[PDB]
Amino acid sequence: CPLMVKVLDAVRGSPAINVAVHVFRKAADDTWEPFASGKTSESGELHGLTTEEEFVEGIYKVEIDTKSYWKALGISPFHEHAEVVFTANDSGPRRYTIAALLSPYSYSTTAVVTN
Amino acid sequence: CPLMVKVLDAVRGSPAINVAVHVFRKAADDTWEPFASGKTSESGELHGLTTEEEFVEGIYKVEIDTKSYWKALGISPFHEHAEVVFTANDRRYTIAALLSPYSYSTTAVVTN
Amino acid sequence: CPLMVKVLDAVRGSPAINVAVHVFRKAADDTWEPFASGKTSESGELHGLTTEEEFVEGIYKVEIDTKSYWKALGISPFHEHAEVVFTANDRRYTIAALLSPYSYSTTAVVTN
Amino acid sequence: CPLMVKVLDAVRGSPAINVAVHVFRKAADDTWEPFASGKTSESGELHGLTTEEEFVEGIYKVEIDTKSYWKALGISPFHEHAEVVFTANDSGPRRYTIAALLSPYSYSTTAVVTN
Ligand SMILES: O=C(O)CCON=C1c2ccccc2-c2ccccc21
Ligand SMILES: O=C(O)CCON=C1c2ccccc2-c2ccccc21
Repeated sequence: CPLMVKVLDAVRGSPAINVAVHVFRKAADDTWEPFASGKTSESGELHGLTTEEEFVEGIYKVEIDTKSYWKALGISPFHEHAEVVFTANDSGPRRYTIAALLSPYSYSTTAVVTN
Repeated sequence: CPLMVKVLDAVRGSPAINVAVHVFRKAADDTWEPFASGKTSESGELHGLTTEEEFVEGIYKVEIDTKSYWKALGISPFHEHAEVVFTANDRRYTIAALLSPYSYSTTAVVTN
Repeated sequence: CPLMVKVLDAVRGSPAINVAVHVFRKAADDTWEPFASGKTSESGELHGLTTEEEFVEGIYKVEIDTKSYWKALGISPFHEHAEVVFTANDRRYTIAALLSPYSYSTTAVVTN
Repeated sequence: CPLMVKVLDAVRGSPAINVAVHVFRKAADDTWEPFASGKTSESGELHGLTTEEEFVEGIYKVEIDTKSYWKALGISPFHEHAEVVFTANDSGPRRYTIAALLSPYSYSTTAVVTN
């Protein structure tokens, strides 16, 4: 699995479950084409977005729908979503984990990239 | 000054200086219209982006050119940039970003 | 003002006000001697902890009473406190802390 | 495994490997008794510190030896170590993961607690 997303909730100290994630790839004409989407599981993970074959070099945007997450918990958060944008596979295939840690007015995101 | 940006460098423990920041407002057609831009000062801050008159309710995007920052330091970064997207609803907004090569955090400090 | 503390609340997007902070210096016997303390202001800051004369090289601990902060808000936190331990080596040190109930980050901004 | 530690390196975007971790428990006489120790693996994880039986209620300190980590990489970091202090198991047994994300002048730590 070359692209995985892991999301944690900093208020509850738990996985962030049922978080919607939309992945896009920057096209030849410079716009963002839909690439993959899904929702985090009970462990706050999202696997199976793509395949090695499909996940070619390019600029990708991983959009994490943080607002919908907080709103469903009664919280009115600051951000609309958390967007993570990166060049992938430009030195050959790598495995990427995009981790996000969420609070209503703050988030962090870290990439763990392995070869 | 209704909107301020503060950027920090977590490798060096310092303000991130000369970091380009572009702000956009979302238009009725769902595109991002350029709104404000500048480069962070010696204190890692960018003030004077707007005025209260100009900064009406709406969805804004603040794009922080983190890639160029790291490149200038000779360090290979992960992200193309850091994007911060939020609705301005009617005080003073401080968007802060703490930068590392493969990680960043962003926090909104909203005050009167 | 060689040592400043800044505390932020990541749930509310605000300075963390009235947060008690205790600073200690490590003594020759490896114990922590009380050094400075105060409570954060309305801007989440604590200034005037020391002077340059007093703030000699050595290992310091800054303890931030995060548990009491959350309790006062009716929120159940994880940590007993946030501890920040570092060697002062000879400028101006700003210890910043971003607080959430089950998470915190701390950053040193060291400048001239 | 009721207590696990996971450490990531924010400069390299990788697990933080061979990080020394020392765990202490606050004693009856108010001092910190050694409780467990170990080092993170190639995945940046440390399992097997304790057992359910041994990990009774108490105040614990997880000390992460961040300085030694950075120094071994040629970096002179700000902090001596990252200390995480918490009451454990005071509402019955829980599983705790103490995650730390490291940069030379900054770190964050998050607890994920499951029942
Ligand atoms: O600061 C950020 O955004 C990153 C902070 O996330 N911490 C991460 C974390 C926390 C608890 C349990 C597992 C993981 C994990 C696994 C793989 C990759 C990253 C992380
Ligand atoms: O980790 C994050 O995203 C938050 C970390 O930022 N720390 C902040 C910080 C650090 C040093 C000096 C001044 C400030 C500041 C001012 C206004 C608002 C936020 C912050």
